[PDB]
Amino acid sequence: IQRTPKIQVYSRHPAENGKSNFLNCYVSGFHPSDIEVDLLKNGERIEKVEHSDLSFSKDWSFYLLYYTEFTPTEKDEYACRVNHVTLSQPKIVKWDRDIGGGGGSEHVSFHVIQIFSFVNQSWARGQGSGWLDELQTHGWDSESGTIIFLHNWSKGNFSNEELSDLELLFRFYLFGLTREIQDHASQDYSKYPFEVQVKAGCELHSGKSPEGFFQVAFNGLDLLSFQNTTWVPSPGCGSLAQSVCHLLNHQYEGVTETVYNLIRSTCPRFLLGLLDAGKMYVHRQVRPEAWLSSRPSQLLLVCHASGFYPKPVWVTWMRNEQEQLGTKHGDILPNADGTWYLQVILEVASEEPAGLSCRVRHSSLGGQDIILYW
Amino acid sequence: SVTQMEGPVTLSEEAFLTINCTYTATGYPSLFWYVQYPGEGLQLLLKATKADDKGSNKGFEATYRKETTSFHLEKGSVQVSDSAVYFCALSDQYGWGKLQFGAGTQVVVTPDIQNPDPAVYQLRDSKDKSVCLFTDFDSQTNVSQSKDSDVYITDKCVLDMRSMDFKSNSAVAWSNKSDFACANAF
Amino acid sequence: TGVSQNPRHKITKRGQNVTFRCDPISEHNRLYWYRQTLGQGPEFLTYFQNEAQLEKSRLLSDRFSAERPKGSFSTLEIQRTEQGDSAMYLCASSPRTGRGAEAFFGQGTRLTVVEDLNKVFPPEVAVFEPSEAEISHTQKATLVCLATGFYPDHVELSWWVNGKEVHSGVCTDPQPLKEQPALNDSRYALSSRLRVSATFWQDPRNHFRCQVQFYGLSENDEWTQDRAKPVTQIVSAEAWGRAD
Ligand SMILES: *[C@@H]1O[C@H](CO)[C@@H](O[C@@H]2O[C@H](CO)[C@@H](O)[C@H](O)[C@H]2NC(C)=O)[C@H](O)[C@H]1NC(C)=O
Ligand SMILES: *[C@@H]1O[C@H](CO)[C@@H](O)[C@H](O)[C@H]1NC(C)=O
Ligand SMILES: *[C@@H]1O[C@H](CO)[C@@H](O)[C@H](O)[C@H]1NC(C)=O
Ligand SMILES: CCCCCCCCCCCC
Ligand SMILES: CCCCCCCCCCCC
Ligand SMILES: [Ca+2]
Repeated sequence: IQRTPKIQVYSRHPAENGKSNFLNCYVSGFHPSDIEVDLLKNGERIEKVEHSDLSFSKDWSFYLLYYTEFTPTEKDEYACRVNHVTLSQPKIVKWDRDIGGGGGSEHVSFHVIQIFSFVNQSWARGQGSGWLDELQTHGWDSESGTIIFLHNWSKGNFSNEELSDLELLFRFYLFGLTREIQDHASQDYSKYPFEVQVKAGCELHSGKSPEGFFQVAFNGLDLLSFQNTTWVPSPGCGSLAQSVCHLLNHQYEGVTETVYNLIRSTCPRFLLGLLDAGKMYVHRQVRPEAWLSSRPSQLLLVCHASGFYPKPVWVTWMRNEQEQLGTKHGDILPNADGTWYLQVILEVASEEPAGLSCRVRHSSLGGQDIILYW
Repeated sequence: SVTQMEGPVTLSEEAFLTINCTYTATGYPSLFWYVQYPGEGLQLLLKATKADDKGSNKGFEATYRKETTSFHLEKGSVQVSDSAVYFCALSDQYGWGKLQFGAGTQVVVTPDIQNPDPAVYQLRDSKDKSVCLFTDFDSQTNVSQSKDSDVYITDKCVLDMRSMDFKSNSAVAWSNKSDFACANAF
Repeated sequence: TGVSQNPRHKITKRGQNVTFRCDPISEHNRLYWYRQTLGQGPEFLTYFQNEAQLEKSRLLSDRFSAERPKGSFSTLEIQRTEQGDSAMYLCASSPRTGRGAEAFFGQGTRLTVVEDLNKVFPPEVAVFEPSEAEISHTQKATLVCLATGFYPDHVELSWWVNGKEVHSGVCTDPQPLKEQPALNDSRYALSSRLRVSATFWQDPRNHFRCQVQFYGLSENDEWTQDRAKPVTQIVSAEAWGRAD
């Protein structure tokens, strides 16, 4: 299936003319992964923009955060431009400082993801990364075929010897899976292009001990997963899923055994050691900064909170202790440093409409809410 | 990553063979013994891909013992044709990696000579030049080294007249010199 | 049937480049080069998965380079050979049959890097006829073959009886000995025995030939010495049975 990109543009800090800041563009909900994203200043692409490593969500749809240092002024216009197969022409979302542009059992998860993009018989690409929940802990350098340790504690309690062995295994695996798929696909060219995603790792749920998983998607839909010792086809992907599970269950018992030990024995060890080593960083508290803005629609009042970590937060418009319903909660969006951003909108009538305020509540604030008066 | 017993190991036909091998690994390696017969290339003897698996071949066995990180080679009753070099090996990357070999252990299996008849003979060139042959001695005889740098003495060699079910040890000695006599050579 | 390597042997002068070739079992995606020096275990050099060189030894000299352009045959090149490069170069291949797959080894390329090609010599070969005393005491007859004066130690000795190679009743020294052990460039000697029944020796129709295949210089090697160029060659000696 294909999914059109969602595009959201925001600044890391409140805009102050002449003062340096970061411009962020979050591109999400898209499929396939092939995408072009630029940040524009007055219609011209900014060089030396950075971006997060390609990731994807629960529904397999891809997400990327683009960011650059910028200095807003009164006059300068910034935007995010995206092109993608779902779009007949590039889509430009402007940054507006006033309004921007655009589960159950509690658990932690360590997992590796892979994205395999098969463009044609002569061209395929494998990429991947490691994640503690939504935090990236590991990258993968394609050229050298090596693990990139992103944090000082990214080795968990694993030895360099163990990590080197895993690294070599992953290198052989990425190359081999890509080639094996290309060999099957070279017998019918009209299947091209297509994409394969893997998510594999282990989860610690409250009340349970670690559980491994290995999940696969094809063109953005569940294809199959590893259940106990059996590759099980997604009910959703019918005949192709059945074929692939038959291959995996009957011609690759060595692969099966390797996946089993990795997700059921090595991954739990890795997860527990990683949480432990990264304790201080993962359970840190970072206070949000907060500010108000408005635009005409009747005003929209907009309350912003940016720079908070961890993610749970509560932001609401209040008319003297009365919480205003009619408040639109935006998405919680990432900043490049791992903190988060949120705006909350209230549509109002009249002028300055007596005592409106915005209340920001967050674990980091030591029981002292930020209250901003309009 | 693989340490094995230093040889050579010399033993008699029908004696028990043990070649120690210990490994170091964090992951899930597959373990193996390779053998190289005289004049030949390397070939797999036996293997084990997980803890407590036993590989066996032609009377040889080795058990993957994770808790002593060992894969010791054993054969209850060695045969003369077992004379060879044995290499312990491991494949890391969960059994997908390159073979990593120990230093290897030579095994020399001596025959049980049914009826020893030790004798020294002189043989003439088919074209006065001569060599000496010490033959038919038992497998426990030492053939001592040459003292003279102008006199050469080979190691013992085991030959098998298979169709006659008969094995014999021998060593050859020769020299350039005019005083060379077989009487003294061995 | 198995993994094929060429050339089986290579003698070269220090400083020259050499290229070796491996043809793995077809369909094997995994190919490995290793080096083995007499009396030790193979040391890993490099690994291909299909055409891709996915792992090289950290110790691999920069003089060494391998390729496998079409995921099939592979070449190993050594630039500016050194004496320490002298070793057996092994190629092996493995299928994707699973964890702990068998690696299938070639017979190797034996490399000998010499200081000077004028130290290369072919063997002289003689056959020594059975002792009368052995014949009357045991009713057996041992022939001895002696190959002397050769360098390097690349030889294969075979016995031929009436035009056919025999293995039974044969014992060849496992290692050549050095004629002058004090020298690093010593020439070598090798002996072999062929034992037969007295009656087989004592038949004048029987023909016994000791053959020594020597691996020496090749066509392209330059030679300016007086003596015959010590090329790869066979040197033989023989005897005929005698009634008595
Ligand atoms: C890293 O941390 C984990 C968690 O403590 C260690 O794994 C546990 O080891 C203890 C002691 O052997 C066992 O009782 C637990 O059952 C293990 N938990 C598992 C396997 O999930 C682990 O040994 C540490 N080191 C490494 C190298 O992983
Ligand atoms: C295959 O796709 C690659 C990547 O887009 C491209 O560079 C190449 O020209 C394509 N070849 C075709 C269209 O056969
Ligand atoms: C899981 O698989 C093993 C191996 O077949 C089996 O013995 C065990 O009973 C299974 N557990 C499940 C799926 O109930
Ligand atoms: C490491 C190798 C994993 C093997 C995966 C095989 C998938 C190809 C099946 C295509 C079916 C039409
Ligand atoms: C043309 C069909 C492509 C589907 C390939 C599925 C890959 C499964 C991964 C197996 C895990 C080792
Ligand atoms: Ca005995």
